[PDB]
Amino acid sequence: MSKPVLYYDDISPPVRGVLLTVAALGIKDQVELKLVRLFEREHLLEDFVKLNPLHAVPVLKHDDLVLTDSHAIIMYLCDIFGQDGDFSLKDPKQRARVHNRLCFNNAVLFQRESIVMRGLINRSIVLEDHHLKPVQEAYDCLEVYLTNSKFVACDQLTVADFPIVACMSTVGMVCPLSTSRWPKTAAWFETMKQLPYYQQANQVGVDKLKERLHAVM
Amino acid sequence: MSKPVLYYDDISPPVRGVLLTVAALGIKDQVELKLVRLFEREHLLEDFVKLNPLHAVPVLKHDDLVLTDSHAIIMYLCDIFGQDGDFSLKDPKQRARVHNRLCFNNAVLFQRESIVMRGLINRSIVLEDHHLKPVQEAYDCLEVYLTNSKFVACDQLTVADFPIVACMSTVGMVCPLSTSRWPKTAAWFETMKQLPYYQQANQVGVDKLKERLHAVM
Ligand SMILES: O=c1cc(-c2ccc(O)c(O)c2)oc2cc(O)cc(O)c12
Ligand SMILES: O=c1cc(-c2ccc(O)c(O)c2)oc2cc(O)cc(O)c12
Ligand SMILES: N[C@@H](CCC(=O)N[C@@H](CS)C(=O)NCC(=O)O)C(=O)O
Ligand SMILES: N[C@@H](CCC(=O)N[C@@H](CS)C(=O)NCC(=O)O)C(=O)O
Ligand SMILES: [Ca+2]
Ligand SMILES: [Ca+2]
Ligand SMILES: [Ca+2]
Ligand SMILES: [Ca+2]
Ligand SMILES: [Ca+2]
Ligand SMILES: [Ca+2]
Ligand SMILES: [Ca+2]
Ligand SMILES: [Ca+2]
Repeated sequence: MSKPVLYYDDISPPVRGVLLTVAALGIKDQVELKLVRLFEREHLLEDFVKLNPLHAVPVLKHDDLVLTDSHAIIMYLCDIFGQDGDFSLKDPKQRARVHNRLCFNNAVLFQRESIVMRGLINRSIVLEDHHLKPVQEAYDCLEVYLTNSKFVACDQLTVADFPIVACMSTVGMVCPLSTSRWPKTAAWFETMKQLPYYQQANQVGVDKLKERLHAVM
Repeated sequence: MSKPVLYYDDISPPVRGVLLTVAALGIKDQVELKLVRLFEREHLLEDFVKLNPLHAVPVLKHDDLVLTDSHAIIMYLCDIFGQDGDFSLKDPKQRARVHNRLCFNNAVLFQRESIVMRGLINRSIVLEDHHLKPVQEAYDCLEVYLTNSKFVACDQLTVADFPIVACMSTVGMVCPLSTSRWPKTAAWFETMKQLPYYQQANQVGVDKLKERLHAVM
């Protein structure tokens, strides 16, 4: 009878990875949302900093549990809401396959794209090929993964596809996928855009960020 | 009867997080090691790149499972070797608490310290206060965590303490902990250095890196 509370701003790819997960698990009505707007600096308020000293979104509070990383939020939601469904992580090797690709997103893809995007928002940068090489190297890895399995972690859609597509749909606005160069990734990307919950859970926030990018450029 | 194989170089903090975990779980005799030496560029050999397109250590192979992130390796080893022991992740909230701090290491602490250390090794940088501010901000977060619990994830030692101490003992060589400024973290650090397996699993590799740092400086 205790509902997790997701502190969020959907311009954020980490947040949209969680929103995609919530919709895919069918648990929109079980997870309360609390908006923490980055542009208005609500993530720097004293209450939120006390909740998360990293002053970042997303955060999940569930009773006394406070999770402060989208990838930990996603695996936890899988454990308590998805054990007996298509997204289950009950099997140890399947859990590790999915966790391995969550780590790829958190430590590789998201790190490299947020350097580029944050720099454009804050105006540190104004786009040499040097900036996009790390992103393109991450695309190369993703292309290998999607050559060996149909989705990022295995032949079925898993929660690991959601943080990655949230990032891909963001950095794609400055480093677009070439179908000739990354054909498996381009086809996987088109497939994820056809998921019924993609528009509400990811595209809305992507559109907001695109507007901020066109204002800064 | 199938032994996981850890591809490793102990100069790496991610690798040493795993070596600490292996020793703490008491499974040194169950995990085979295969040396992949970074300085000699063994991580760029065709076989290793095929195994891991990120061309990085550590990698764990267990039958057909290939894990390519230390934090995924650590949780998997917990699942298959530590279910009924002091490091167990069977409980969903405990798993999420531990995973949350693994994410902090992978996405915050390790990211910020590897920028500084890689730059010193490759000679991109030669140490303004600008470089160490992100590390000190990560120390500030760690200090909050260790104010609220005795170890990084809860009041017991968990596998999340190991990747973090591996990083702390590395970046500490250029950004040392002040006991007056981060007292809980300094005391936690001294406590981890007293673990019986710390010298072999972490200090050996730290010493090797210290020598490379003094050669480049
Ligand atoms: O750290 C911030 C990060 C971002 C952000 C937004 C979209 C991305 O795809 C991304 O990788 C980062 O947007 C902000 C917007 C703000 O007003 C203040 C901030 O600190 C941030
Ligand atoms: O990427 C590399 C990273 C490192 C490394 C070593 C110690 C650290 O605490 C760290 O954060 C990174 O050492 C290398 C050493 C090499 O010879 C080649 C490399 O690519 C690397
Ligand atoms: N690894 C974290 C990253 C979270 C993160 O960096 N969020 C950004 C937005 S994309 C944020 O809230 N930044 C605000 C700040 O850094 O002050 C996760 O996946 O949750
Ligand atoms: N998030 C990864 C990071 C692994 C990583 O970056 N390893 C470095 C050494 S610390 C490496 O092997 N770098 C070689 C390269 O990038 O070519 C993990 O935790 O396993
Ligand atoms: Ca409601
Ligand atoms: Ca307003
Ligand atoms: Ca309040
Ligand atoms: Ca208050
Ligand atoms: Ca042996
Ligand atoms: Ca040699
Ligand atoms: Ca071979
Ligand atoms: Ca070969």
